Amino acid sequence: VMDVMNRLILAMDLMNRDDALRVTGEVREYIDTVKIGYPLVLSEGMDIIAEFRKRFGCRIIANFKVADIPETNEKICRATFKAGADAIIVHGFPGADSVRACLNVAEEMGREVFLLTEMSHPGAEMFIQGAADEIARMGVDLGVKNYVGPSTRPERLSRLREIIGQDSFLISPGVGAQGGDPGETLRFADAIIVGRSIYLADNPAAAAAGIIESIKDL
Amino acid sequence: MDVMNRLILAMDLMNRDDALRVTGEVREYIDTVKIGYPLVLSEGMDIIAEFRKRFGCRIIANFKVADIPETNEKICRATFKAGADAIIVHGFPGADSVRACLNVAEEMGREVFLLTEMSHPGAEMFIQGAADEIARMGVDLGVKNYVGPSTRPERLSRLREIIGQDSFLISPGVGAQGGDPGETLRFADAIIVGRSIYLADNPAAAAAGIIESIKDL
Ligand SMILES: O=c1ccn([C@@H]2O[C@H](COP(=O)(O)O)[C@@H](O)[C@H]2O)c(=O)[nH]1
Ligand SMILES: O=c1ccn([C@@H]2O[C@H](COP(=O)(O)O)[C@@H](O)[C@H]2O)c(=O)[nH]1
Repeated sequence: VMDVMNRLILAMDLMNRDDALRVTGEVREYIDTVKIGYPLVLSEGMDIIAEFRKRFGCRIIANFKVADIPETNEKICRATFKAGADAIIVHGFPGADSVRACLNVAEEMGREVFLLTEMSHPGAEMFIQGAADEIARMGVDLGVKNYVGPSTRPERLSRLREIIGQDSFLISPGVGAQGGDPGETLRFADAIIVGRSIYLADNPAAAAAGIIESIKDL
Repeated sequence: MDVMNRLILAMDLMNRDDALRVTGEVREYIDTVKIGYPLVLSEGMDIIAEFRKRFGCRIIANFKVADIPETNEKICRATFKAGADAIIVHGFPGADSVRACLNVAEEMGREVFLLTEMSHPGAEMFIQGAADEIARMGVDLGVKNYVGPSTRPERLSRLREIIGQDSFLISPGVGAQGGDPGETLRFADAIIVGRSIYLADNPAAAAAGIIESIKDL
């Protein structure tokens, strides 16, 4: 599995290239894995992935929450890996064929797929939560090795970890701003995803350092 | 929304030159183009303004928005800043995520299209069972634009029943995925067509052919 430094992944959702680059550079000594999503990509272009690789020695996870039909999912994954992303996040709710499409491209291109099971926000309780355990089981059956689960719901994250097993890799967003606790989340997740708590801080480096200090024993 | 010929072109080619050439070849038949991630991630968001400059067509961004509220807001802002007139949003993530998109759309003078049931086989696993409820959620939220499957006319009809005849409904899955143009228009206001047109030997002839088959509609 990817070796995430300090078990901490930066969710870089600033939409300004200059700010995104500045903040990421400031926390570079604490984090070697960065998650770039559509807020930044739709604002600055896919080349931003290239720029991050050039400026920082960081792995890139594209949080594109892929959720289209198989044919379109394949195109999205191909374009994303072509740009330099090490991995891509894919939604499981659209079904097995949509996920399989992403897995096929990842296999062909030598990259990885992370399957998003349950989401961390309140609305996730309406439809996703009830399908989450099955979505996770589906991922296991499809051979998915990397997963994304909610920090905001410890009990749900715990169940997801059981379903996927100890060998699977699990990362979890919702830490900080959304209410999730770093240490508690790491009881089940291999790494925590943190965005606003770090990038909106007056001193992002200090914020990252503080989070790492709180989980030093882990 | 007045869609010419009730036909929306799904421009999923991933080359700027080809995307522009093919769209130009069928411009006389359409005035509404749906641009998705295949083209945007390959050529950049500047392609939206380019389409408006060359064709003056309306642009629907098929971005299947499906993140948390905070991120959905940012995605909608970046999308509308690029010149998109409307954006497609997934309903499965819940009401708060949809509301976030509705807020930005209202602020920038745009429209949100709520995707309730998808057109591919995998949609039967989790989405289909929640589709009717997702549609009712849209109604409760004041959504007036929806997306339903051409591949399942009975499901598309049910969606129309739930949202009423005043709501606007567009439908993908026509052609390549097996959906029929005319049957789909019994329930949807407009059909979305991608590959049947952009992968055709003669895109213009393909578009003309589809329109001929629905001339009476
Ligand atoms: O269930 C999910 C899946 C993805 N994210 C993403 O993870 C990051 C969380 O950032 P923050 O709340 O720490 O600022 C964002 O990029 C967000 O879009 C969630 O928050 N929850
Ligand atoms: O349930 C859905 C929602 C969206 N699309 C999109 O609509 C277009 C259909 O294109 P095609 O099958 O006519 O080529 C594509 O852009 C695809 O991603 C579907 O096909 N089904």
